[PDB]
Amino acid sequence: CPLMVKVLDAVRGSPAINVAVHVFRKAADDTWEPFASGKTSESGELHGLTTEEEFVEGIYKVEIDTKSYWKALGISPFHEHAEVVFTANDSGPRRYTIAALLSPYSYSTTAVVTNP
Amino acid sequence: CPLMVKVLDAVRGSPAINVAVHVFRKAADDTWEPFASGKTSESGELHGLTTEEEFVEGIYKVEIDTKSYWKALGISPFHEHAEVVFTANDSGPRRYTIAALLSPYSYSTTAVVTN
Amino acid sequence: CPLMVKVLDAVRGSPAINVAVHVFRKAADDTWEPFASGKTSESGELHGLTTEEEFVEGIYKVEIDTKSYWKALGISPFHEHAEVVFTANDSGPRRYTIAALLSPYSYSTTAVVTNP
Amino acid sequence: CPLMVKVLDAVRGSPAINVAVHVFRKAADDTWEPFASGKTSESGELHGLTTEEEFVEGIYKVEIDTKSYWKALGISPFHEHAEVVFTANDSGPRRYTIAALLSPYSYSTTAVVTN
Ligand SMILES: C=CC(=O)Nc1cccc(/C=C/c2cc(C)c(O)c(C)c2)c1
Ligand SMILES: C=CC(=O)Nc1cccc(/C=C/c2cc(C)c(O)c(C)c2)c1
Repeated sequence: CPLMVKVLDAVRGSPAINVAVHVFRKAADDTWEPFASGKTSESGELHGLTTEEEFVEGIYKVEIDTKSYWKALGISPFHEHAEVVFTANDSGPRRYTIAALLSPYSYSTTAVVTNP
Repeated sequence: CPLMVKVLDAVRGSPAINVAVHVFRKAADDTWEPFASGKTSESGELHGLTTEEEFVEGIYKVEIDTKSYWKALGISPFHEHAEVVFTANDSGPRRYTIAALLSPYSYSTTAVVTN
Repeated sequence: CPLMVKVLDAVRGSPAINVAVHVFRKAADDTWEPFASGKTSESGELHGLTTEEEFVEGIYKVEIDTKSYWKALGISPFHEHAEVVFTANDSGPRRYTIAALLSPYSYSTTAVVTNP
Repeated sequence: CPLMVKVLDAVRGSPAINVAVHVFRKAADDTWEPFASGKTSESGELHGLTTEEEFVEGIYKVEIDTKSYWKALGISPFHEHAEVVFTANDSGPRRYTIAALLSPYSYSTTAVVTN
């Protein structure tokens, strides 16, 4: 998959399961168009969002719905979501892993970008 | 003030100086309206964004222009910016510090909310 | 594997490859005994450190040699290493992933603990 | 002072208060000798650890007793402590802040080194 999302829970020491993720792409008119969405698995991973054909150059936003996640575990968290915004594929196709590590009042995010 | 932003650089081990920061408040129509902005100081801090009177409950977005920061240092970064979106709630503590720790391909953010 | 180590590079947006890792276990006399060691692969991962038989209860230290890593890439880093110290297997066998995300003056570490 | 420690809590969004911190200096025989210690303040900070005269170049270890912190809050943590080991170098800036951001199964640490 050219775009994968991995989410971990820093309170539990576990994958963050059933986390909703929405991906948008910036359009020519500067609006954020819905691009793909899904939920993390029991491993904290979300694959199958897009294809190399569909995943063209652009500015992408990966919105991780952390508030909804924490509001199931009895924690009232600080953030509404964690948003990751980046230019993709502008030197040709790459594979992207967007990883996030969640706490109620904090998160960490990183990217792993590989050239197939 | 009731809102402060602190930005640190994980590559150089220092404050992130002269970083542009824009704060937006979510309007009734679900658009982001400009609220406050500035550039971080030599200590990586931006104070004076708002007052207690203006900083009412609501959803706020703090956008940190990380891409320009890295580019000015001659380093190629991943993100367009770092986004921190949160609800201000009067039931909680009264002073909010949004802190961010920057790397070219990663960032960490936390909130320190005190009375 | 009951003990895995994953290391990422926050400057490059890549796995951190060829990172030396030394694992110690606290002995009855309170000294740190060498337990296992290895290097991260091209995926940033180190598997094969131990077996479920060998990986008994104890206090373990996972030392990630971050300074040696950064001193190959032309960065003089801040830390000597990143050390992760934890009690393992004290409610029976678990599988542990120790993950670290490295920058020259900072690191993040987390654990993912699963019950097979 | 030349050495400060700041500790934050990522679960509660606040300073980590009353956390024990021990600082060690590496001796010639490769053992860790006690150097300074204290407990973080209400602002999560520990100042007054050393002076410029005593804080010579060398390898130092800052051990943060995270396990006791979490246990006092009734939360089960992963780590025994958080360790930060570094070399003090006179060629670099003169003031070192060791910051740590704590969660039960994770921590982040950074160094802010300034003049
Ligand atoms: C409210 C004051 C305040 O936070 N002061 C201060 C001084 C030094 C560091 C910091 C914040 C540090 C920080 C440190 C780490 C390791 C992080 O991952 C993040 C997101 C932030 C704050
Ligand atoms: C149980 C195996 C497992 O979690 N493997 C795995 C695979 C890929 C990434 C990771 C961890 C990523 C990560 C991501 C961030 C933002 C971090 O601050 C830290 C410390 C780690 C772990």
